[PDB]
Amino acid sequence: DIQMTQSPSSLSASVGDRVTITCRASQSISSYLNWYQQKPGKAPKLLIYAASSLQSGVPSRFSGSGSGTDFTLTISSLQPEDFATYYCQQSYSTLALTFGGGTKVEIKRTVAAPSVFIFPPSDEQLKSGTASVVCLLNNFYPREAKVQWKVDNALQSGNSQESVTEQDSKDSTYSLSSTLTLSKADYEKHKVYACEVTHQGLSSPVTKSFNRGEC
Amino acid sequence: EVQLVESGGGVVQPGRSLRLSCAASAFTFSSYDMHWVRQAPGKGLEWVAVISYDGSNKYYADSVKGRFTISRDNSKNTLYLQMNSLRAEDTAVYYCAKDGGKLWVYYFDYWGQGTLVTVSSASTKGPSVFPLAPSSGTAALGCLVKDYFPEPVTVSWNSGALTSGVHTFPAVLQSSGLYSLSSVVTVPSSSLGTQTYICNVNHKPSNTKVDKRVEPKSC
Amino acid sequence: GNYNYLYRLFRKSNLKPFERDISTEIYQAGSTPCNGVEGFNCYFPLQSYG
Repeated sequence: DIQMTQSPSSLSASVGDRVTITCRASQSISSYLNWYQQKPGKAPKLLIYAASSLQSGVPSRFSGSGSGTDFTLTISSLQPEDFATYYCQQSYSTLALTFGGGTKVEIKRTVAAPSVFIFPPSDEQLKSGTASVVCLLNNFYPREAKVQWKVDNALQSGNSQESVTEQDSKDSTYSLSSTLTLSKADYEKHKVYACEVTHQGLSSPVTKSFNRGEC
Repeated sequence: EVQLVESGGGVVQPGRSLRLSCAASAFTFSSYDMHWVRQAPGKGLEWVAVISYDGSNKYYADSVKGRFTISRDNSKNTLYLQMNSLRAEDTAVYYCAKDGGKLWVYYFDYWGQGTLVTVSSASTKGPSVFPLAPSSGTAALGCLVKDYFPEPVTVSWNSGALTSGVHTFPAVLQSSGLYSLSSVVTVPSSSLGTQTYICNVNHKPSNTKVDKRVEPKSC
Repeated sequence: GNYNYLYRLFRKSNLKPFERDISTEIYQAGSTPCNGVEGFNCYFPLQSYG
């Protein structure tokens, strides 16, 4: 099958910048590469077809180019309404249509240092049997922030799951909530629970830790 | 001016059957090939099916070939998508799109709002609301709406009075098959002892309304 | 001293553009609820100019 690699995975740019997105195909497609736009939640909207055709009713600032495997979508001047997710789809294989990975365009700003908060499981939840430790990173940019869980100085991987909100409309900062979920028996088996955060805006990793049953 | 309205989506158990209907308006439905495209929650686009203008040719993606069916009634200007033997992978929002036919190949001109279809083997359950108290430069508290199904659940603070500083994170489908959601709000550390913070959670599918008080931890 | 000229001193939120507010509810300056009575952290929203 044909796989479409769309780069960059996510770029940061300001309004008026000349944005460029690349799309590569595993095999050769003559001119059958199309570009679609999709806002968060809203439905996709066609932008470019045949890789060199502007869809009717679309701003002229969008321009597609390239042939074969490598294709490029260029916006001469970015606009506030242009921050969305762009997909590239190859049409050469008509009955095996595939879409690109996507390149979300975020609003460029200054680096924001995350605020780290650690919440232990509630006694009400412990009554049920489960225990969840909540690590909240608030008001940081860019979204690339490594969150690690430590139990008795032992790394934990796969025991939790993260959730990142969209870029904020006010300060364009991100929020992440990591929920380390486990059973009651595994909760009393260990004492120290810590959340380490590494972010571009942090000179060194920041660790928020607590001992079980000490307040 | 072209309109496509999707209907028939809902919650169904695995292995069951469902019938989605797309209503076309403000263009010649019978003179264009229709496309069905599904997007899973949080995933990208996935071409599913195509039907010819005359309803004589039907094509499906390999993921659903021999499992779904696409038909169309030109008299009623309707497009029917029968999904038999549904699996959990089918949980997604489906959209009907017009071809356009300006090229020798398939391109997508217009997209409808789509309809959601959820495939799960769990019955409707009432949400469990738990507090998340703050401690001692502002403070942040919240509520946890855990073990609920299906989506969505509406969460408000102080019966909607508390608006600024409230963040409701998207629900996560935990391994148990239910949904877990967390709502938080940041308030000054000064007004934290006497102020009453109550989160109101309503789950219409389960018809469950719960008002949970949030107060600082005492130790 | 003319005290016929007044002005609102407290309000839970900023007025929307061209918004006219004349409510005389006891403003909840402290977070302790005020049940229509003034006193500790329960002040009258309008103050009179001197």
